[PDB]
Amino acid sequence: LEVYVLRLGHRPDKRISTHVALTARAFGAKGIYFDTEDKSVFESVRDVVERWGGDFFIKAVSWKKLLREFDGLKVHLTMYGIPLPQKLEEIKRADKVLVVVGPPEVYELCDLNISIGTQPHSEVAALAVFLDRVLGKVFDISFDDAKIKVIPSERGKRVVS
Amino acid sequence: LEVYVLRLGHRPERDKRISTHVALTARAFGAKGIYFDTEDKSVFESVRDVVERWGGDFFIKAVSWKKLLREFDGLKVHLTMYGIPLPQKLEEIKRADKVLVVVGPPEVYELCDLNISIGTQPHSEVAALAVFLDRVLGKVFDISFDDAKIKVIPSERGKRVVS
Repeated sequence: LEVYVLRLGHRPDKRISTHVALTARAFGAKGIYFDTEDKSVFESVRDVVERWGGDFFIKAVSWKKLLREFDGLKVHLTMYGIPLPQKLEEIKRADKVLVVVGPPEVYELCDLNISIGTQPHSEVAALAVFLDRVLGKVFDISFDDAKIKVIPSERGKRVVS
Repeated sequence: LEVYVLRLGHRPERDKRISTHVALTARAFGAKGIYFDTEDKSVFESVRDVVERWGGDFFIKAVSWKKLLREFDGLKVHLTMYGIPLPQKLEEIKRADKVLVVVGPPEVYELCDLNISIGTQPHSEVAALAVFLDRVLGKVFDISFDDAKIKVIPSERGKRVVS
């Protein structure tokens, strides 16, 4: 099961968008699609892939085009949607998932509209929980490519280069 | 298990959106309230507006961060990528009765009882917070306020709301 993120609606939003993309990466996503660059965010994210490893991508595309040709299950994280645990078994059954995080037709074009509780909060939080429950990787993730690794400790900041 | 957040390092010129995200995540996922090492009247009004309308008694208040740590009556948990993976400390955390989780000065690492990582890659303090509260409290899908002026009713394709 491969997961991809669609980031709709960014507007120069520079710090939340990088947060979304680095969350996507940290949590097991293969890459992230944007409905507009913005070269600040693209660089920030490309810097981390280089220092910290792997081949997570980030690229601008036509968001409606992407939603229309993918190619696997399409999921929209929205406060107004169906709680995740109700659809999880069906989401896990997919081979490829496009998860969309923010436009009326997004609700129509996506296969499922899913909520991470029904309170207002963060698309960064919504995504963190989705990918944690869906991929189960955040704790096991590492990259052999990496030039900076963390080794966990009780109260230090231990890094390998 | 009641959980408080302490948000360190907010810069009014910069951090308004993320700090609002952090606070609202604290509330959505079951934390009792959040402390900031500085007001920021503007972020506080956003949060308070949300509590007024969406319900409950989640607070936001400014403190001196050192004083609050030094005199927090419970387990102080600091969320950092340099920390011990939450799975190894999770039962210890859950056994406590009050938890202060710290989201971002080196003395923090010495002042907190535990330093905890949500994975060892750089991501987001909102994401770290989200996953922490979801695993620790397990409340995000069960949380609702009967006293609320506004409530969402989940739908397959729509935006439905009781007011």
